[PDB]
Amino acid sequence: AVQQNKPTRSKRGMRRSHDALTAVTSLSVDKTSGEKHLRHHITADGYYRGRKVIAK
Amino acid sequence: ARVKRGVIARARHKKILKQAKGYYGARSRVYRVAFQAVIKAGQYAYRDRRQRKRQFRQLWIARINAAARQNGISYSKFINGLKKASVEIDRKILADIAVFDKVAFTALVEKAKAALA
Amino acid sequence: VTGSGKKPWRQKGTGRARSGSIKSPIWRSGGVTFAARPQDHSQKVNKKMYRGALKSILSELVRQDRLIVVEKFSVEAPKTKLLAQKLKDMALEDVLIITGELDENLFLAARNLHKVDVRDATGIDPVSLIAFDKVVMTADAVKQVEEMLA
Amino acid sequence: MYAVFQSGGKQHRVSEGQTVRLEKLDIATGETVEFAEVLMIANGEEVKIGVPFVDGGVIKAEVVAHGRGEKVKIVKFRRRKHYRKQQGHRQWFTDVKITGISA
Amino acid sequence: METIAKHRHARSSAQKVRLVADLIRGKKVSQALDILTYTNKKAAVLVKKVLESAIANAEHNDGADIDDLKVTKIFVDEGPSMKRIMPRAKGRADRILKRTSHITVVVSDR
Amino acid sequence: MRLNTLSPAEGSKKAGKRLGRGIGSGLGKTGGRGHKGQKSRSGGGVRR
Amino acid sequence: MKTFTAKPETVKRDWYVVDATGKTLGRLATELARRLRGKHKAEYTPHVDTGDYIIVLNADKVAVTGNKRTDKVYYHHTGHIGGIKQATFEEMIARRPERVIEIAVKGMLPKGPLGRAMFRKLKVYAGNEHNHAAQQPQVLDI
Amino acid sequence: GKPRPYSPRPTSHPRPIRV
RNA sequence: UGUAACGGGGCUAAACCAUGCACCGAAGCUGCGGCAGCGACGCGCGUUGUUGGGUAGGGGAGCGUUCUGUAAGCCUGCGAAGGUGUGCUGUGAGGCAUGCUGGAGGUAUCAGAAGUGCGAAUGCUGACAUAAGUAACGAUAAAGCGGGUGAAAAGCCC
RNA sequence: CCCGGCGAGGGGAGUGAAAAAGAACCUGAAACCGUGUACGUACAAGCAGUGGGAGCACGCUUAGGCGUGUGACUGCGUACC
Ligand SMILES: *[C@H]1O[C@H](CO)[C@H](O)[C@H](O)[C@H]1NC(C)=O
Ligand SMILES: [Mg+2]
Ligand SMILES: [Mg+2]
Ligand SMILES: [Mg+2]
Ligand SMILES: [Mg+2]
Ligand SMILES: [Mg+2]
Ligand SMILES: [Mg+2]
Ligand SMILES: [Mg+2]
Ligand SMILES: [Mg+2]
Ligand SMILES: [Mg+2]
Ligand SMILES: [Mg+2]
Ligand SMILES: [Mg+2]
Ligand SMILES: [Mg+2]
Ligand SMILES: [Mg+2]
Ligand SMILES: [Mg+2]
Ligand SMILES: [Mg+2]
Ligand SMILES: [Mg+2]
Ligand SMILES: [Mg+2]
Ligand SMILES: [Mg+2]
Ligand SMILES: [Mg+2]
Ligand SMILES: [Mg+2]
Ligand SMILES: [Mg+2]
Ligand SMILES: [Mg+2]
Ligand SMILES: [Mg+2]
Ligand SMILES: [Mg+2]
Ligand SMILES: [Mg+2]
Ligand SMILES: [Mg+2]
Ligand SMILES: [Mg+2]
Ligand SMILES: [Mg+2]
Ligand SMILES: [Mg+2]
Ligand SMILES: [Mg+2]
Ligand SMILES: [Mg+2]
Ligand SMILES: [Mg+2]
Ligand SMILES: [Mg+2]
Ligand SMILES: [Mg+2]
Ligand SMILES: [Mg+2]
Ligand SMILES: [Mg+2]
Repeated sequence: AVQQNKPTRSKRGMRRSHDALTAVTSLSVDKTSGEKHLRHHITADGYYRGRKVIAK
Repeated sequence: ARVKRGVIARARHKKILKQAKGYYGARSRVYRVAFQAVIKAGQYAYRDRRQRKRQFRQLWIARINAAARQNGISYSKFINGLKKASVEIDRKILADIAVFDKVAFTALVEKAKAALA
Repeated sequence: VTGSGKKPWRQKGTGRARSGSIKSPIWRSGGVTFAARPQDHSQKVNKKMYRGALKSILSELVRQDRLIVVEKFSVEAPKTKLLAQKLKDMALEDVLIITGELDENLFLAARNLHKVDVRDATGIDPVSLIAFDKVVMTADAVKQVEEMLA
Repeated sequence: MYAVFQSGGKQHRVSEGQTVRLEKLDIATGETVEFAEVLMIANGEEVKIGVPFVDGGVIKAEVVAHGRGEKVKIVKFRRRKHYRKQQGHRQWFTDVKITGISA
Repeated sequence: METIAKHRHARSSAQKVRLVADLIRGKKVSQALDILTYTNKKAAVLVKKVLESAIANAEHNDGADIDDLKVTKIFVDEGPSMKRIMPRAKGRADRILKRTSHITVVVSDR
Repeated sequence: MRLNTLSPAEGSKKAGKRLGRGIGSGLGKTGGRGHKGQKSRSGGGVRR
Repeated sequence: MKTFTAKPETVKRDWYVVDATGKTLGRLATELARRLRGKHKAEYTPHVDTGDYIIVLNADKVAVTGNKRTDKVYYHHTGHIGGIKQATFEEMIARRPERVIEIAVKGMLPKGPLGRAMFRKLKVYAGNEHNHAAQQPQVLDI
Repeated sequence: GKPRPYSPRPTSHPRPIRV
């Protein structure tokens, strides 16, 4: 089964109306280190909710 | 004696494409489609020059019929009465008066009514 | 066109337009449909028609003051400066000088000059008569031309 | 006050000062034309319904310009019949400014 | 002061990169960098370098305070595609397009 | 009488028929050959 | 000049109230359609709604001639196979009296966006009471 | 431009014979 | 398949028969402007009549393109060709001017000669679309973790 | 010199008449794909035009109509070979 007519750029873009990516609503700030991180994730420097969970 | 067609061919296609501005999709971008559309636009324009004359008269007659009826006479009887009185204003002008000068239009109606009487 | 007579692909089944030669003119690198051959563009001009045309041209030249009939036209040495001086003195820049005895010195002196051509009375051609602005003719040449054309 | 006069096969409801475009007239630019057959004149309650022309009604106008109208393209095309014809057209016109209208 | 950085011939189809680009369009450079940081896309990596390069250019060449910079214009143009051959069943070949992209990020105070 | 003033007598030079060059020409498409048949074929035609 | 065309931003529509009691269905619907479309106004433009707001009262008492009260059938399909549904005039009046008038007028209005807009100006009430007194409808004999 | 076509390859289904 | 044997709404006339008088209604006819073909008539034009839907096809008259002479002329770094806008202009194929781009060619006129006009040929070559960010990523023998290196490690090293 | 992986790519600087002549280099069309701006578009049925036509934006030499762009609504209209 294939198209009988080429779809238009309009239809192509209409289908892609739902393809838009969404960015994180907001980044959380560590109380101790002050770094930003995804909520519920350790900071890049290994701090979670004010505690150095992993070293270096 | 070899002739290259690029420069001339380009101009012809540009001409048709320029006449196809505003057209949807391929109709305004692709020559094969733009060409067909430009031709059909011309066929429609030719046919519609005559239709413009038909539609406006239709509009004029309806406006006259509305205005006349408000004055207590139908369109068929008003035109008949106008001819008996020998008035020769065209339907275009009658319609214009019917919208802009109702006092004058009422005068034409009374004259038409007297001619019938 | 260089290539083989092999059919590029089978006649049926491929889904492509039928082909028979890679040298087809509908194909890039294919042969020219009506390729040119060496041609001879010479036309036949009836002797009378040719001579008649010459007489018409000569007549216009006279009517238009484009024929300077002089008895003698010559230069001392085959030097361009000499003929250039003579032509400015005569007040002619573009001229076709016809002489009865094409002078060798005159042939050499006018060779470099491009608006000046020196020909004998037997070398006149129709286009040269019409092309050059003036047609200086020596007394000898005029008689020769009249006698030749008769 | 306005007036209706038939010019160039068509009628026109005009008021003094209104420039009108009529079918081409053989009248020089500076010249002035008079349309005698005034179909109707109206001054409020005053309404002169010419039957067919308002007696003594005359519209005085000065020619203001003679020119060709917008180019119209006439395209004729018979489909599948190897027939297609093209033609242009620029209708000639005459603009007239109403100098005056006389009851 | 519109400083511009461009990653030309960036391996990645424009369609994919355009997804990420739409996110940071009109966003302060700082907010943009964060959004790029936590976007799980290869294009996010590509865009971030161009965005960072643009910020660096504004400061080094145009002495623009980074705090004021914002992503004024960001757009992805299709680049030259690399033509490849992918074998298929029954001896049939299917050309493959390796689509590149040109990423242009523009930063300015206004 | 100059090389850019000589002209042919009226009627001496008639332009040839160029076939297959559009509807306007009048010899476009079929080029006067009509529709199908042996005569319309290239190299077609019965012997004398 | 160019023929005047009614302008929707300036058109002045008026409110009327009609009583359907005794009025023959079709003959009444035609007048509504004309007035809804603006065909009674010299400013009528076929592409602008110049009509007027018309309120109909006592839609349940509209009259019909012959044996239409029982024989006239209003058919509709629901878009489901075997979905043809038929309601007679008497049935329609009892169940949905206003629909009897609305269908007639809607069938007599232009078909398309503007026709739908013209239909929105018809307020059909099955009884002798309406709630548009603020609009002050002017009694209109039909 | 289009590439040179392939020679007959194995076919998935028999052509229907209409007769 | 759905009313589905007035196009519909609706109609007791908004049906039908008769009589009559209005009106609507076409690219028909007339009015107004313009163009062309043909025939008369006068003096080259004017005046008058009339004609102008077209396939195959016949007849006539043109536009434009490259090339030769005219042209060791003319135009052109004070911006050629080409590109791309804009305005004007002819009944058409067109033409002319001009902004920008371009960076060195172009070419009046009247003649001459053609590889002289493309949308189709399942045409040929190249480029780019569509399906679509879809199917799939090639044996279902299988991976997990620590450390290392690194800009980055599920895949590399240990 | 700066960002970048002692990357790719780029921003400066400099050369040049010119760097949108930077080597993927003369000119740089079209298909095709984007960013920005103006107008329209989420009660609306079909060759997507044409004939009418409101509103809105813009630039104009009365404060004026005009020009340009868009085109709600509406008549007619089933591509080409
Ligand atoms: C493939 O097609 C051929 C004809 O081209 C035969 O019909 C053959 O039987 C087909 N293959 C199969 C598996 O039936
Ligand atoms: Mg099909
Ligand atoms: Mg998706
Ligand atoms: Mg050449
Ligand atoms: Mg365009
Ligand atoms: Mg060759
Ligand atoms: Mg001989
Ligand atoms: Mg194999
Ligand atoms: Mg023919
Ligand atoms: Mg054929
Ligand atoms: Mg046959
Ligand atoms: Mg035959
Ligand atoms: Mg043969
Ligand atoms: Mg309709
Ligand atoms: Mg192809
Ligand atoms: Mg049934
Ligand atoms: Mg008519
Ligand atoms: Mg006629
Ligand atoms: Mg004819
Ligand atoms: Mg150079
Ligand atoms: Mg020449
Ligand atoms: Mg050819
Ligand atoms: Mg064709
Ligand atoms: Mg493809
Ligand atoms: Mg799918
Ligand atoms: Mg799926
Ligand atoms: Mg999958
Ligand atoms: Mg590991
Ligand atoms: Mg593995
Ligand atoms: Mg291991
Ligand atoms: Mg570099
Ligand atoms: Mg280049
Ligand atoms: Mg382009
Ligand atoms: Mg609804
Ligand atoms: Mg809406
Ligand atoms: Mg639809
Ligand atoms: Mg329709």
